[PDB]
Amino acid sequence: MEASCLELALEGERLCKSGDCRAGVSFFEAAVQVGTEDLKTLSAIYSQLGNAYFYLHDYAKALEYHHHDLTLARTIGDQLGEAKASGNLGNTLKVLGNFDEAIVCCQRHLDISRELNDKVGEARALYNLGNVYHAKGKSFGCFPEEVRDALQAAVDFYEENLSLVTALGDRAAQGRAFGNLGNTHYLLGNFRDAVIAHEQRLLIAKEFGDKAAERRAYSNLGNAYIFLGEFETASEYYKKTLLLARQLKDRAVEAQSCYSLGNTYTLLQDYEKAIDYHLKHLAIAQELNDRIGEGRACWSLGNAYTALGNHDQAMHFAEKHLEISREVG
Amino acid sequence: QLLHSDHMEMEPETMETKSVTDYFSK
Repeated sequence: MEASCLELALEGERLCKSGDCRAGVSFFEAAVQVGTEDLKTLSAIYSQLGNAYFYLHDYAKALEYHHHDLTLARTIGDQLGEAKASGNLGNTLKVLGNFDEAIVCCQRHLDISRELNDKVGEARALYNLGNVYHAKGKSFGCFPEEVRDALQAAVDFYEENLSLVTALGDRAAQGRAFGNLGNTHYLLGNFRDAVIAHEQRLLIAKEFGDKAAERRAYSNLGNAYIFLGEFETASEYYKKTLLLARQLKDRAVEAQSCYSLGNTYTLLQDYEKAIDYHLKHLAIAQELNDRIGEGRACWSLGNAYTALGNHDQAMHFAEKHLEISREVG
Repeated sequence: QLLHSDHMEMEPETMETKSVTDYFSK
């Protein structure tokens, strides 16, 4: 062996931290191959490999490695390690759609954190439980009681998280709680409360110079103001989102903000502006081969052109809408 | 008249992390 288990694992850690989980996995898998009798080290390798696979969207392997970690953490009596493995299992189960199992795992992380008087772990588990319940609520077709109950549970967990990270003075974590809390209120139809939460999210984003969080807050504020009937205000927030979005490598962000602006201007009965924004979304949806998006663009454009009496363009987009609609039949 | 999109911007998610650099922990 030219490198030891520990040496290989350390390189994997660094590669993953650097954003190259693919390369990191190779080093962790090399480390597991070499092996070690140090069970704490082995559990750390499994945990890191589980997270790397999670980030590479191999959720089955993520689950396998987080389970291997859980097994070892229990056998050596590493309570913190068991809590972490359980939280990781929960978050993996969440993405797989196994929400009720995710709840148990994430609650286990919470329970052990409390047993250990680990408030940082406790807070993180509360955030995770809010996230599981939020996604659970959406899985039931977001007004059905199963949706309302899960989303309300999400509010409760996010509020408990926010209290604890306020006690811990973790301002960036407060910002994250506010964002997810706001979007949960939004789904529940509590639009004023969504505005209150996203306003805090935005203030916190600005305190940190966090341009991504700022952009998210603008987008979510726009969304909430649409449902409050405040279309002009929504347009102002969506324009602020778009100013940032148009600079991003991920073109979907600009596309969505343009679609939203298109709809806002339709609601304001400014059909010329609506068309401008909808044409931008159409171009990007085509670039990204998003046929559902392209179809929705053609519908929105046809509606707007019709309102202006531009039947030549409206009918161009009717044809394309019909074509795409059959394709996505 | 309108087809509203289902997009909203959720916050970053976490995982719990371990490191072999915790070798000397009790």
